Amino acid sequence: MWFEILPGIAVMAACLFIPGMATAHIHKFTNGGKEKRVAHFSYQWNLMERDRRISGVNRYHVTKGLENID
Amino acid sequence: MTMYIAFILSTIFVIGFVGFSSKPSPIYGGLGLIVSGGVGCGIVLNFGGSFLGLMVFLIYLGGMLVVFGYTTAMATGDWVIYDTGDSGFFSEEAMGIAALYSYGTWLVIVTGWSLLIGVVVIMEITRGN
Amino acid sequence: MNIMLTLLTNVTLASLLVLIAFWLPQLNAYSEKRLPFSMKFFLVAITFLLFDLEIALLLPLPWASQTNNLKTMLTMALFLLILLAASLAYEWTQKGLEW
Amino acid sequence: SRGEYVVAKLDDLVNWARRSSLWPMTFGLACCAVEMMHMAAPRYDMDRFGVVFRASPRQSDVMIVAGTLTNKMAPALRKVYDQMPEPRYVVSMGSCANGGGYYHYSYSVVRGCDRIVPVDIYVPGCPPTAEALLYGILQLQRKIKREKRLRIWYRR
Amino acid sequence: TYKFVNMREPSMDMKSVTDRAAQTLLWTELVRGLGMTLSYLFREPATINYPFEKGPLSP
Amino acid sequence: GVLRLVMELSGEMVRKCDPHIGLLHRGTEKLIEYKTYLQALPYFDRLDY
Amino acid sequence: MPLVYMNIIMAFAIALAGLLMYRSHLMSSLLCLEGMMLSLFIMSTLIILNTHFTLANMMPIILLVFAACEAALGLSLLVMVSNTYGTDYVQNLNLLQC
Amino acid sequence: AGRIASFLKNAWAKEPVLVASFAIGGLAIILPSLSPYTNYAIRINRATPYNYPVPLRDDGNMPDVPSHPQDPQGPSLEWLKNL
Amino acid sequence: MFMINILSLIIPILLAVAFLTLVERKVLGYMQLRKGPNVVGPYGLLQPIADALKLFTKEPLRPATSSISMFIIAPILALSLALTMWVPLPMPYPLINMNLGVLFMLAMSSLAVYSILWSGWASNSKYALIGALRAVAQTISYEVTLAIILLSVLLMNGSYTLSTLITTQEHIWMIFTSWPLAMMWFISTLAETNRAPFDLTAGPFAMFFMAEYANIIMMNAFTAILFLGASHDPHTPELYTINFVLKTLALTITFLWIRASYPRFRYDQLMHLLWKSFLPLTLALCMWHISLPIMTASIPPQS
Ligand SMILES: CCCCCCCCCCCCCCCCC[C@@H](O)O[C@H](CO[C@H](O)CCCCCCCCCCCCCCC)COP(=O)(O)OCC[N+](C)(C)C
Ligand SMILES: CCCCCCCCCCCCCCCCC[C@@H](O)O[C@H](CO[C@H](O)CCCCCCCCCCCCCCC)COP(=O)(O)OCC[N+](C)(C)C
Ligand SMILES: CCCCCCCC/C=C\CCCCCCCC(=O)O[C@H](COC(=O)CCCCCCC/C=C/CCCCCCCC)COP(=O)(O)OCCN
Ligand SMILES: CCCCCCCC/C=C\CCCCCCCC(=O)O[C@H](COC(=O)CCCCCCC/C=C/CCCCCCCC)COP(=O)(O)OCCN
Ligand code: SF4
Repeated sequence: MWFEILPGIAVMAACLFIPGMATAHIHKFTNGGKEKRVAHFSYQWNLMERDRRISGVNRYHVTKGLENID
Repeated sequence: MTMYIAFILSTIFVIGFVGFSSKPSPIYGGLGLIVSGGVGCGIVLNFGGSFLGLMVFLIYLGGMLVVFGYTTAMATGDWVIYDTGDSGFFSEEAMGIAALYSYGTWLVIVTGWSLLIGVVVIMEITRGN
Repeated sequence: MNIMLTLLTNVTLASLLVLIAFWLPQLNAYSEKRLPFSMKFFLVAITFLLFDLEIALLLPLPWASQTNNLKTMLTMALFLLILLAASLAYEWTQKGLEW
Repeated sequence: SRGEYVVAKLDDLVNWARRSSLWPMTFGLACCAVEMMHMAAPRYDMDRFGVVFRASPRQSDVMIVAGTLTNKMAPALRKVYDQMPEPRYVVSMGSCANGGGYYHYSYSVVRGCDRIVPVDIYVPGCPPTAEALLYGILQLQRKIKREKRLRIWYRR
Repeated sequence: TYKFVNMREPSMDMKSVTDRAAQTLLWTELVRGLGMTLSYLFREPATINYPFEKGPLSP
Repeated sequence: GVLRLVMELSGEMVRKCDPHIGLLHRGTEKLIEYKTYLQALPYFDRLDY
Repeated sequence: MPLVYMNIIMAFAIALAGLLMYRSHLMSSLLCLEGMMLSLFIMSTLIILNTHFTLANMMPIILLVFAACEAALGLSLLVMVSNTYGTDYVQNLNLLQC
Repeated sequence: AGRIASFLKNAWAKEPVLVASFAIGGLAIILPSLSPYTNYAIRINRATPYNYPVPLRDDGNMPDVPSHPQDPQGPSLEWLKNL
Repeated sequence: MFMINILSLIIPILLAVAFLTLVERKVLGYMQLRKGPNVVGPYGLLQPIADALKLFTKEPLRPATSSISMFIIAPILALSLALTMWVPLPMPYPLINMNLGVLFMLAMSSLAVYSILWSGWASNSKYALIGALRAVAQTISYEVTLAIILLSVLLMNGSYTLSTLITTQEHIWMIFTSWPLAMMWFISTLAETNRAPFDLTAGPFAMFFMAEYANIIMMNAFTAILFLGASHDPHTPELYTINFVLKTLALTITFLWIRASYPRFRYDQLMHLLWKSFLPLTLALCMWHISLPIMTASIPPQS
């Protein structure tokens, strides 16, 4: 019956699940467990560069908290 | 300094212009012009002109060279002079381009009249008789 | 950089897959044995080009909407669209859209 | 040795791939074509076997000759056969294509389509039923399964 | 006796004209055809499982 | 079925159409003259199939 | 004056010389004109972006638009010329002589 | 009156696409001049700070210029909150 | 790990195309009171693999007189454009976060016609050249209205960023705000991919088929993102991914439904359809959507 179309469709769904999900996980893996920082407009880029400089390990996602203010 | 990527792109642009300037097999001249247009749009995009580079890539390549090939088918140092400041919370290119409607009223009027007259002229010329 | 890596990967994958598809059946031995120039199509191409130019003019509209001069911007956008419609109408009434 | 095992397995894979998707071009010459259109009909459903409906000559695998071949038509059929990519198989459907049939003793009928192109399967009938043509198609699939090209190339 | 197949005159009142305009602009008969096809999707097919099932015959 | 069609066109419009037939000419009418009436009956099944 | 501007001007000069050689195929003349236009667009865009002339960002687009319209006109003319001879050969236009 | 109505009725039949398009275009031209919210859009655009507000040097003769953002004087955005 | 991301975006798309065909055959069969392939594999699941293996082992017919160059580049360009057109799509996070994503997408779609033109010209046949010219004319004609509808819809978004489209549709779908533009957009996407009712026209042939079907799936995904906005929660993007994929599948099945439900247009009929029904309404709705935010003081934020 018509549900015999469901298997192949399901396969397609799986094939369409992989890309987006993958991106998210990679964005969590390369950005220290947080969302990848988006930078348009050249002000967010300056914020990211300042974060990288004050990080000390040349990685922007490493966040310095209030414990670093002495 | 990536081996003067801008200089490399400019050299490729000049090479393509020389290649299609000999005009061999005008379809191949058109293809060389397509490659040169891609290289030039790449130069503009690398410089920071995202909207203008995309405007080249869309208008020029996808409309004008497409119509050219269609009609033919019917027949037989850098990185230094740049700035140091920031642009704010927008892109200056987009603001300057969008100012066409608030600042460039005269430009819009003359361009629209020219385009309408161009449509009329094309119809009159291709009427035939 | 990242966009160039992506474009290079896409082009390389397409080229490699096309080449292997074109060369896999080429290892096994086998037998191995005008003028008319219709004008209406050219008019279609030219009309597309002109309307494409007018869309190129219309494109900066999303950013044109934040200027504090909303009346002038609206007037010019409507003027451009009205002249686009007028071009369409003139091509229509001159039997330029017929087959 | 392993050399014969690998070629045997690859040959099995290629045979399965080729016989599990047969894309036929059909010459609807005469009445037999009607029964052809009844094997693509819902009851028999050629498509469910991997046999696509009305493939183009440039990407067709099997040629079905369904009807009488006349002298005026033989060059066109031969030209279409020459165009087909290999591997190509020809199926003779009905008495008219098999041996001329009811028009065997005629001045304008080719006495069998195998005078022009080689034929792999002969389906008898006037016309063969859609079930009979399906049986012929499955027999052609079995014949494809029996063939062995990589083994012959290895032993040669 | 004979019938006419295409000898009808559409009404030219405002309501009928508006109905025809709604048909033209909103593609109602196209949706009707889509619905007919969709209804056909959900009913049992007529395909038999050859060669395990055979078509009916006669003596 | 099988049909050959030779047509001249000026642009999109058809200026002249000319069908070439006989690609399914089997000579039924001549074959009927060699059969009895009962023997000639099955040809009419094949005429308009 | 940097080297990229020199390269773009060299491309413009090469396209102009190719337009002025005139081997055949008036379509090639139109192609050379469009190449010169592309060079002009690229270099004007670079100059305007480099100096942050915010308003002058209107100028490239406009140029493009206008020049593309010219191309259309030119194409139309070419067609009519071909409509007389069947080919776009340059030497076919020898009826007028100085 | 009658001729215009008959023309509109004859256009609504056999040509509804053009009638709808012309109606939409005319409405788009006419309505913004009559709407009261266009000034609200202008004011919203005016209140979006894209640039840093450069302070003014005080001279003792600007009672309408605040000394602190929390000070009562200066433009207010309560109307925008109410929207 | 950017190469891994590129590959994980590139391979599943091709697999989804390969099985899209199985679904396409099966949906049409069950809509025609029959079945699709159900012999090759448990439910026809091995049918795409058999098709691919057969097509890659069949001899190629090089025209023996054609320009081998363009004959090779044309599938290269088709596949490259089809795969590149997926990179800025946010699902919910794009592979490449573009400021002007929609312009990049439009430019690639504009490039798409070079493959058709080159394939027609290199075929070394007058009839194939005429067919290619007809296809190119139809494609450019409908891409004009695609662009106009796209900018009219984006006027409600505030920018050309594709991710912002998620924020714009956080409370309501854009289909409710503008359904007529959505209807015209759907028909124009049908006419762009040469799909019925507008389908007027071994290795390289398979390449072209995969490019076209990837274009179909992508167009439906773009339509789902543009007009049927799924809610995204930043702490679990999987919900948005599932919603987006389900809507894309629904739109693709609707495409197959339309293919199975209708006759086909003539060339002049679809040309007239566009140039005399879609363009005037598109221009009128463009004026309406320009003026509406100013009328209602509802201009989107970003500038
Ligand atoms: C006085 C002579 C009249 C007869 C001669 C006419 C000559 C040819 C016709 C074209 C000339 C029209 C005059 C328009 C000049 C533009 C400048 C003026 O209009 O002010 C503008 C006012 O804009 C108005 O909206 C102009 C509307 C008029 C244009 C619409 C229709 C024009 C059609 C004219 C002919 C075109 C072809 C024919 C069509 C039928 C500027 O706006 P504004 O906000 O102050 O300043 C912006 C700068 N800021 C940002 C620093 C503040
Ligand atoms: C990731 C790397 C890929 C590299 C390239 C490989 C491409 C993909 C390979 C996967 C393909 C799967 C093959 C599975 C086919 C078996 C199907 C099975 O059902 O067939 C049965 C078994 O038949 C045959 O024996 C199957 C032989 C198939 C090949 C055997 C294993 C070969 C795998 C080796 C592949 C490695 C490639 C290495 C080079 C790259 C009989 O069915 P059949 O008779 O039809 O139908 C009868 C109809 N009835 C039932 C209704 C009556
Ligand atoms: C200045 C305001 C403009 C703003 C709106 C514009 C938006 C875009 C619409 C215009 C685009 C160009 C349209 C050009 C029209 C061409 C007319 C024409 O010549 O076509 C006629 C057909 O057109 C006509 O019938 C004549 C005009 C009919 C009326 C058009 C609208 C007039 C005003 C109606 C709306 C008024 C306001 C709405 C009132 C209704 C209540 C809501 C011939 O048709 P064929 O295709 O050749 O058919 C041959 C095969 N049978
Ligand atoms: C209060 C302020 C309101 C402002 C005004 C706005 C109101 C808008 C009112 C009108 C909106 C309607 C516009 C929609 C587009 C209409 C275009 C049209 O009518 O074209 C048809 C033709 O359209 C078609 O036939 C295309 C159909 C092609 C087959 C596809 C099947 C369609 C059904 C599939 C479902 C569609 C789903 C759409 C949305 C998808 C989700 C994104 C005309 O053709 P003919 O009847 O032959 O006449 C021409 C000669 N006079
Ligand atoms: S083979 Fe028999 S049934 Fe088929 S066309 Fe000939 S006479 Fe008719």
